Formats: sequence, C-alpha cells, structure tokens
Amino acid sequence: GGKYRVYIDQYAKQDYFTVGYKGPNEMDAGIYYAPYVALTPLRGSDPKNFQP
Amino acid sequence: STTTNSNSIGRPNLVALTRATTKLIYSDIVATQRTNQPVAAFYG
Amino acid sequence: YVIVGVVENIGEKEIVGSIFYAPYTEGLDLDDPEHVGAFKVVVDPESLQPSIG
Amino acid sequence: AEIKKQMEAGALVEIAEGMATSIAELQEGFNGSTDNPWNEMGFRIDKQVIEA
Amino acid sequence: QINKWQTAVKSRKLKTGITVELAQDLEANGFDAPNFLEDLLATEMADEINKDI
Amino acid sequence: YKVLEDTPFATIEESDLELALQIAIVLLKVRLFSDAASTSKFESSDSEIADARFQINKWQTAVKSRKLKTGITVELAQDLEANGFDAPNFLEDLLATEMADEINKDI
Amino acid sequence: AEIGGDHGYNATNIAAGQTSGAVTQIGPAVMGMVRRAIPN
Amino acid sequence: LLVRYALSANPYTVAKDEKEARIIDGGDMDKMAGRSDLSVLLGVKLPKIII
Repeated sequence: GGKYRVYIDQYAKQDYFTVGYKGPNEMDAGIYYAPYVALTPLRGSDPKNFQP
Repeated sequence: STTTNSNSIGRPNLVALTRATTKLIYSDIVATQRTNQPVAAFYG
Repeated sequence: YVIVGVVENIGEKEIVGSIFYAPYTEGLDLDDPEHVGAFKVVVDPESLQPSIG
Repeated sequence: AEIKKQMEAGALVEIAEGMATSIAELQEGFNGSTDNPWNEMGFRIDKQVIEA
Repeated sequence: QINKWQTAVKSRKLKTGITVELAQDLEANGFDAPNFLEDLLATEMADEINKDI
Repeated sequence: YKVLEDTPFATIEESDLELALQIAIVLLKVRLFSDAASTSKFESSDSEIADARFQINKWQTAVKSRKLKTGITVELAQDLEANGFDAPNFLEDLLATEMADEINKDI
Repeated sequence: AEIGGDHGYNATNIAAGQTSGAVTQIGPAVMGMVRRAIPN
Repeated sequence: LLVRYALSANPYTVAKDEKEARIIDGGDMDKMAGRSDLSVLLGVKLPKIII
C-alpha cells in the first residue's frame, strides 16, 4: 500500500506474518544486532605436513 | 526527589595504569661488548 | 648482601669487569637491534590463534 | 506435524544462538583443552553423463 | 704470558600466547595489544637477564 | 639451586631451612642455579619453553562529597567592610580555606 | 596460554566488567540511550 | 560550597579477605586499611610535653 516494507521469510516453518516497527534512529529498534568483529579471516598451515 | 541514587553510570574513568616492574639495572654493573660469534674468548 | 666491583672501559678493547654478559645478535636481522633478541610468531594450525615468543 | 503444532502453540519455539566466547576461544585443544574441534565445510563437484 | 677465557653463548627462551579474543579485548579496553604482548615478553626476559647477571 | 659440595648443610647448624640455604649460598656449598640453557635445550624438537603470563585487575571507587556552610548576617557583613575587610571575599576565603584544610586532613 | 575468557552472562558481573580470563574490563561504556517519547 | 573526589587506593593494594580478585574496592578502608606497599608507616613512642 506504499506503507509497509514486505519481506519474505523464505524458510518459514508454517505460515504467518509479523508486523514490526523500526524508526530512522537505530536506537528506536525493538531488537538490535550489534557487531563487534566481522569475519576476521585466520590463516595458517600445519608445519608437519604444510597443508593450509 | 531525584538524587544520585537514581543516576546510573556508563563506565568509571580508568584514570591510571600501573605496571609493577623491576627497575632494570645491569648496564652499570657489567662491563660488556657484543660477541659476533657463538663463542667469546677474552684475553688475560 | 653488599657487593663491590668494577666496570671500566678504556677504549676499543680494554673492557673490564666481572661477568661480561656480552650478548650475541650476529646473524639475526633485527629492527632496533639494540633490543638484543628476536621475536617469532607462529599461529597454530588447529586453533588459529597466535603464539609469540 | 506435531512439532509444528508445538511451535504454533509457543510451547517449543525457533531459536538460533551465538557460541559462548569461553568455549569458542579455546577450540581445537587450546590451553590443554580437548574434544573441541571447529565445525567445518567444503564442496564436492560431481558428474552426470548422457548419450544420443 | 697470555691466557684465554672462553665460553659458548647460551640461550633463554620465552613464549606467551594470547588468543585473538584476548587481543581484541585488550584493544577495546585501551591496551595496545600487539605491543602489550611484546612488552610482556621483553620485560620478563630483561628481568630474568638481570636475575641471571 | 645446585649443590657444589657434597652433603651441603652438613656443617650448617641453622634450623631455619630458608636461612640455612642463604648460608649455603654464602659459603659456596650451594649455588643459585639460575643460568642460560645450553643451546641443545631448545632445538631438541621437543622443547619446554617457559610461559610468560599476565593479569589485569582493577580497583574502583565512587566519588564522594564534602560540604561546608557559613552564612553571614547582613549587619555583620557590613561591619566587616567597616572594619577594613573585603566582606564577600573574606567569606569565600573562609570557606575555601576551611575546606582546603579538611581536604589536607583527610589525605 | 592467556585467554579473554568470558562473562557468566550475569548482568551484575557484566556491569562490573568481570571475566574469567586475563583482563578485567573498564566497563561496557555507552551504546546510546533511549528516552521515552512524549505523547501528542 | 561543595567539593567532590574519590581518594582511592592505588592498584595492587589488596585486603586480606579477598586476597585475589578481579575487582577490588579501592575505598572500603575497613578492609583496605593497613595493606599497601606504596607507603610504609612507623609510629614513634615519645615522652610527653608538659602542659
């Protein structure tokens, strides 16, 4: 309706909808996802056999 | 009545860091020069 | 205890004292070589965390 | 079907959780620990053949 | 007469090992984590050198 | 510690084991064993390397308060001026001084 | 080896910056705050 | 006038109760008192002044 952003729960188990609010200010969230470290790669190899 | 009993604090100020380590003095105790070989041999 | 002793340096070679320490750094490629000694980092192949000595 | 009914009922519900740091940090025998390998994955590459 | 006093250089070796999570917490808490580790080992070693001397 | 002379402590009458040891060091019966390792110790392919360790603990306290009050009757304040004093500054100095003194006492 | 360790997920200990590991924290600091909205 | 301050004990000052802890109350003189290596006290026994 030009009002609600609709997203598909591609893995929904039964059949349902959830209506939610989110403001322009992230503090007005309801629920937060607050990353600290994102995908740090770690690399090495086993010196015994040198496989990475 | 709003007092400091209501105020909730984010974090304390860490103010100062102290590392308790030995003052290391050997420089004024042992005469020394670098060795550039696996074995040193001084002449008497 | 109380101990006394000598540290003298009369130039070039005339270095005198008890216990010469005399560190050996030759052969190491050192940053700030006055440091005396070298660091190595490995990083485990099981855990992937660092290990430094 | 029974599980979905319990989910609808709110008796047993969908969840996902991050790992405790105290466990994740010492995986793969760190600091004398044991029986704690990382979860892992890769790929196959299989083949299919036809004829005229 | 000229006599000589000789000895091989001997070694000292230290390791710490700081997890990546610990290094990250140290940075978050205001510590220079990569230099912190090196200072820990360098300081501990230098102290052990003084004990030995 | 390392033994330099056999049956160390045979000749040390000191009963406090810690001091008997200090005596053994002075008398060269025993020497501090602290020393660098022969290089073979750490190239063996199985090498126990002493661990360096650390710990960071914290100390914390709340900020607390001190408070002083004087108050000067208007007529008394007027009298301070009449008597040769700077009345509003006399008062700030009085309170400031009393507080500074109490801080010094506390410390 | 030294570790970060973790919290017991006990908000008391969290607020205090306590860990089972090597380094005690200053504190969570601030992720912002929410002030209740005023009605119209 | 109002004055405020913490007047706390320095790190490594520890009460012989907790003995080892991650967080130490830097105040709490009731436990912290007498246990610090950054200051050492010796009292002095003197004859009295005649008044």
